[PDB]
Amino acid sequence: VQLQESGGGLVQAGGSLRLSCAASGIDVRIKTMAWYRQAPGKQRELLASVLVSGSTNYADPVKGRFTISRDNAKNTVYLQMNKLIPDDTAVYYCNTYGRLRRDVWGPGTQVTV
Amino acid sequence: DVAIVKEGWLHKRGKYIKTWRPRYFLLKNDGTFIGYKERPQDEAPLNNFSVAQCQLMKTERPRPNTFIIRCLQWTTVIERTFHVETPEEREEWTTAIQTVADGLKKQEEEEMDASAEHTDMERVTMNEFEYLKLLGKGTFGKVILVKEKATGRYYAMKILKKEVIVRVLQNSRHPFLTALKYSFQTHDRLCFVMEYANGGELFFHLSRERVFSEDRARFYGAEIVSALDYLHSEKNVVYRDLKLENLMLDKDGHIKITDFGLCKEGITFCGTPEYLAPEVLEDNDYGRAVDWWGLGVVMYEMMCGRLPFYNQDHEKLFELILMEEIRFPRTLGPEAKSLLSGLLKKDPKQRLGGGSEDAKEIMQHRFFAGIVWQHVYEKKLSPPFKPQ
Ligand SMILES: *Cc1ccc(CC(=O)NCc2ccc(-n3c(-c4cccnc4N)nc4ccc(-c5ccccc5)nc43)cc2)c(F)c1O
Ligand SMILES: [Cl-]
Ligand SMILES: [Zn+2]
Repeated sequence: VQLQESGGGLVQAGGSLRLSCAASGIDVRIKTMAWYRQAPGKQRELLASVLVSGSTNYADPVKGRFTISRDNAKNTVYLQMNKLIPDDTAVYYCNTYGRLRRDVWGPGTQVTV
Repeated sequence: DVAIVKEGWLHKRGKYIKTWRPRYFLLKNDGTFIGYKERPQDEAPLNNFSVAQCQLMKTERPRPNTFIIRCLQWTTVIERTFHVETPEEREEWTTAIQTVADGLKKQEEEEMDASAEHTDMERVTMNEFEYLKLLGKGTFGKVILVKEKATGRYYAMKILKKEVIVRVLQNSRHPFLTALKYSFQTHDRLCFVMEYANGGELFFHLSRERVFSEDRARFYGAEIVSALDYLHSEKNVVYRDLKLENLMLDKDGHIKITDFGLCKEGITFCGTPEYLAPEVLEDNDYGRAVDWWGLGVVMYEMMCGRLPFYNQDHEKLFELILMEEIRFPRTLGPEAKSLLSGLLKKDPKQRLGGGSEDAKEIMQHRFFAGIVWQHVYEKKLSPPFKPQ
């Protein structure tokens, strides 16, 4: 089993990027999914979460600019990233609660603005 | 419904007497693994019997074909040791236990994974504490009195070998139990930082005062009953360790039951022998009623100034506990005698608190008449003694 992030790269500020998290061996329908990011010197930050109900929440630095969505069909979560500022540069991770509390992470995907 | 997954005879290692006794064990899908003196024919399960989150060891000492279930229960590592006739039997058993425990982790994680409500978010180290006193050692850890450097406050720190296992939000909401303040891990240790009351050891207060009046013992006994009621009915846990040495007072004079114990099985017993219930001594099947026996021994000691059963020879002590009727000082009153005789019934099934009503039986006993149990729980009873 495993979560795998993709869709990162280099991009100019105020641009956009959509990150995806392909869940292979897990079922994103049955679990709260969240996105995270971590910058070279800092700790890992919760960004966004989507409840199984579809309800979303966001942390302040990104509210308005990013949107997290779950595609039950493709068993994948997405982070649409809009109007990117330099302080967004980081490696981005998606995760479930269970893996989160066990410090199990996918490879992550690097976003450089 | 809870179904039986596997059942059969096993030799159970004894802690106090016979060493190896045959018992009929049931492994159920709720995680309970419980032994009986004979095949039962048919109370709510106790988490003390759960195999959830166990680790399973095979071993050939001190007996070929033995296996161990090791579990962390709150802050204490316990080990249950068993032996079967053939290595094949043992593989059936360890396999069944693992399969049950695996299925419990799986359904749980799936449920939490589904119910996480933006709790999908991502405090201390050894260096923040000054060592002051060794409080105890056990097989897999030690307990020490520490001073928190930044605050000057005193805590007990339980330090366990991390490898034998591989929480602060799970704390019980009861005033007279020991609360966990921090939990953290180092590279090779797991440490629990728990409150340490500074009103003194009740063992020491009782020694100095010789005896407590019936009214003073009624106050302490009520606070204890309130705490055990909470453990039994909110946590589905038996304490098993009630002794005078495990009672402390806070600065106001209220009771604190301590959580400083570690199992010593594997490098002098675990339980202090004079407090052990008959069914624990005999490794008979036990339940919530073992705590009421402990309450009986501790209140006998407070009101009479001595133990109900004692002998320096622990095999003669065990026989007193199992066989001899209790005698009372001539000056004890009949309500106290009634309570103590009831708590110290040798048969758990006849013991006060041993029925389905559990602590309610004791709270309704005439020795406690007039106690407002809601006020006990809220620390609204005024303590008869304020420590210095
Ligand atoms: C030979 C043997 C057998 C068992 C044990 C373990 C043991 O007896 N430990 C004593 C003990 C039991 C329960 C708790 N406990 C507390 C608590 C009690 C008193 C004061 N403060 C606190 N906090 N709170 C608990 C919550 C949950 C559990 C628990 C969870 C899962 C399974 C069982 C229990 N226990 C709690 C504290 C100490 C032995 F040590 C030996 O030697
Ligand atoms: Cl205190
Ligand atoms: Zn022990």
